[PDB]
Amino acid sequence: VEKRASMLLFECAEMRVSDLHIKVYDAEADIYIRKDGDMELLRQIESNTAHSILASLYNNADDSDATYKINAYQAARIVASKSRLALPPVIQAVRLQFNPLGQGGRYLIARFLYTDDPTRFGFHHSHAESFSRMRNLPIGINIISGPTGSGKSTTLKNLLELLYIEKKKKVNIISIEDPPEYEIDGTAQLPITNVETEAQRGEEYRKAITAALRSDPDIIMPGEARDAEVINLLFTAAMTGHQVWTSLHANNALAIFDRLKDQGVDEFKLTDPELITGLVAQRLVRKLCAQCSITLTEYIASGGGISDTDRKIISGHETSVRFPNPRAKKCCRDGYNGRTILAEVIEPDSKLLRLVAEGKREDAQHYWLTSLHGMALKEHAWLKIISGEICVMDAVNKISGIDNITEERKKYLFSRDNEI
Amino acid sequence: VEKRASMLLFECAEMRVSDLHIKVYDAEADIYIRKDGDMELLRQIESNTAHSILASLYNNADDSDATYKINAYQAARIVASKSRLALPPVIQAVRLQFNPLGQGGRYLIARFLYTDDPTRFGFHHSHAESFSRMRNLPIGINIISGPTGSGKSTTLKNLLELLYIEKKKKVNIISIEDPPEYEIDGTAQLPITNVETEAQRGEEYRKAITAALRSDPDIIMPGEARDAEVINLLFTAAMTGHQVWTSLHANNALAIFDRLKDQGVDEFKLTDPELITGLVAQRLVRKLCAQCSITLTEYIASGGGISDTDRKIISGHETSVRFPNPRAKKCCRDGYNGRTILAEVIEPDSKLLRLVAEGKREDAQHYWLTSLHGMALKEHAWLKIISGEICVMDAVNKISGIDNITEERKKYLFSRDNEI
Ligand SMILES: Nc1ncnc2c1ncn2[C@@H]1O[C@H](COP(=O)(O)OP(=O)(O)O)[C@@H](O)[C@H]1O
Ligand SMILES: Nc1ncnc2c1ncn2[C@@H]1O[C@H](COP(=O)(O)OP(=O)(O)O)[C@@H](O)[C@H]1O
Ligand SMILES: [Mg+2]
Ligand SMILES: [Mg+2]
Ligand SMILES: [Zn+2]
Ligand SMILES: [Zn+2]
Repeated sequence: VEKRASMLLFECAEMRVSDLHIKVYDAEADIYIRKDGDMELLRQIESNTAHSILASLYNNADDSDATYKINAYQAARIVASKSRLALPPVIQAVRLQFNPLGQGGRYLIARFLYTDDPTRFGFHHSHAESFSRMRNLPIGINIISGPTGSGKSTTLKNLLELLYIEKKKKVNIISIEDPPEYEIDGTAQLPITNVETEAQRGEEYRKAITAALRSDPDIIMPGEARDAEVINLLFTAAMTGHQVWTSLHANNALAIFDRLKDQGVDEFKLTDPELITGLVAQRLVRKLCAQCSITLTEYIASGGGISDTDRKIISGHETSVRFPNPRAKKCCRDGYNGRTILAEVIEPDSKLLRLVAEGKREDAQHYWLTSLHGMALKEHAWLKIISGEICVMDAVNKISGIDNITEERKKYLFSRDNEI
Repeated sequence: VEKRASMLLFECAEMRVSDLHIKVYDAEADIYIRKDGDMELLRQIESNTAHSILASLYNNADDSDATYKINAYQAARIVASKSRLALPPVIQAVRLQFNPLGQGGRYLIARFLYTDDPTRFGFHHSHAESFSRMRNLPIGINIISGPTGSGKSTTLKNLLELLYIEKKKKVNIISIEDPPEYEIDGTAQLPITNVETEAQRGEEYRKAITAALRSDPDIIMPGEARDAEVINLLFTAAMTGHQVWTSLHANNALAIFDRLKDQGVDEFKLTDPELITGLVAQRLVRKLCAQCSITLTEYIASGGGISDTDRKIISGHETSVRFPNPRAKKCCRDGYNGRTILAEVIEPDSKLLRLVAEGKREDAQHYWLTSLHGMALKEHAWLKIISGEICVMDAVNKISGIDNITEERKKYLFSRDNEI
């Protein structure tokens, strides 16, 4: 049934969910949507209809042949206005993955791609100053780290839009992205055209990187650093006299070096402070509605209670924190509004990189937090909890270790933010 | 349309731009030129005409077959008086790169090659004395480092012209260059003739290097050190009893060793101070017009303002600095005249190389700046800012870290230059 798939994709585009999960059991099938990170239950339908939608989704993709069969792992992709019937204009590509599930069941996951105040998107002012400092530098490599849900592409787009204006259009910027999802002024995104099979995608990505290096690159923005060859090419370009802005998957701002050593980057490449200009780690959390703004007493009287760690976090400022209001008001659909970025930005020095390269993780963290006046993800999350922008539960679900901050550090951060 | 291409190349030769960029969108195409490093907007035309010029440029190259197709990365080269119709005599070769850009768009970059007081080309007198000292030495390897825009080939040409006169024509000099772009007296440039495909160019370069080594080389000037095999051959020739002058791509004068270790040079080759005779890092900046010479007060009254870091740099000498005059006077076309070299020259010792090999970057830099009386790029840029030759904005765009110089170092440099 193509009509059911059309309405399902229309609903997914209208509510702007990220990924769509369909689990088909022997009796009934469940539909889940990943909207703003959290997963919600959309609908529950019969198994035969869901099997029909899954077959229609697989048959309409660009992976024709290797027909739809149960108990098989199958990957596919649907391109808008290119793959048979048309798609909503907000969606460019849908990546489909089919997994077996039990006996007589299926598991489909569709990852949608969307076409889609400039100074701060929830950043701290220290992060903005650090961003300006790294934008002023003409030579170096910058790595943006975080999960797939965080706003890395938007951050890079905004940084390059600011940098193009700041340079008075006297510099050339070249970006390499396999999907040209975000339009950036004066950047000339280079797509990957002859992708062919999935195994040949990396070779064409390397070819695009080398072609961009044979150009006048100056500033380079690859979409993602995935394998060792692309990272080696980027590090070679960084020691040549080019500026590189890249995205990486990592758990921490200081854990970027672990990923680079996993890929194969040598120690003398990571030792230079002039090369590795900046490291950014990002997470996205939900912003509480500023109009409802119920307090801790109202949340306790309504129902529910906080745990011991949440109480320990709250204990510094009781009345300053706010909690979500599930009253279904007209101002907020669910009370969670949009989303904010919690981030940490590090500008390395010689001593910090020497401490990192020697394996002294605790010493390097102490040097960054004390001598360099740094701020981690947990401290920014605690500050946003105290300010009342976000809830404690979402922060402790996204970031761990908020309760481990000492009282002296909390007082120092509060005094530093109140003085400025 | 071949006529439009002919006038475009005539304009590019007449204004002597370095590279030419053409970006073709769905509606209109933009033409950019890289003149004196900065990029300027030449013209805006329609998409069909620009596509016609791009097709005519690709078809007239030496890469016939593999016809001009959209969404494909294509490399080509045009040789003057050899590739079908003739070219201006000032241009030898034009390297063409074609990249996809969006849907129904293209991106062409053409890199022109040109045919093209002897003691200083903007150098400091310490750099001239160091150059004389390295020219007097009969055995060693010298590496010139910098970006592709800096004047490395001209510096090597001038150094070899001075050295041939200083040696009273009692020595043999052999140079290896793939383009024989610069004519040097008594040097006998060896070109690469049977280049065939682009992948076979390195093998013929190695063959030319080995043929030059089978000659009486004495002093050798390869065009560029690109791969590990050529660098290994040059290091083998340096330990044999030959003098090597080479060009390398690097970010810093002391960062040459990082590139050499990346290529595969062992530690005992880099430890010897008698082998690595000198290291030079070069940048090119724009020279302010000496006739207009407006001050800081005139620049402030005309419009615009300097930032906090620029004010911190200026604060030592307010009236000594000068700013560009955009009055469109008859003496200067744009107020930026020609270009000057900001460079750093290091003559290594045993202790400095031992500190570099042990990974002590800060200790090696301190030893070079204090014990060896060295001068970095930032200090030379600051001295040229104070003298009034160049503007602070161009220097801070080209070189970072000018504001990090301490007041004691600034006073020491000013007193040292005023005493001599
Ligand atoms: N303040 C915000 N900052 C970043 N992203 C936001 C923000 N608010 C909403 N979003 C949404 O987060 C989503 C994910 O960001 P994205 O640019 O796609 O990064 P990534 O490529 O790593 O997934 C975006 O679609 C964006 O619309
Ligand atoms: N004082 C100067 N020193 C060096 N180059 C200069 C100077 N003034 C103008 N130029 C120009 O800089 C351009 C680049 O120098 P070049 O010899 O080509 O080095 P490279 O081979 O690394 O590009 C030259 O074409 C030269 O005409
Ligand atoms: Mg992304
Ligand atoms: Mg050269
Ligand atoms: Zn509300
Ligand atoms: Zn003038």
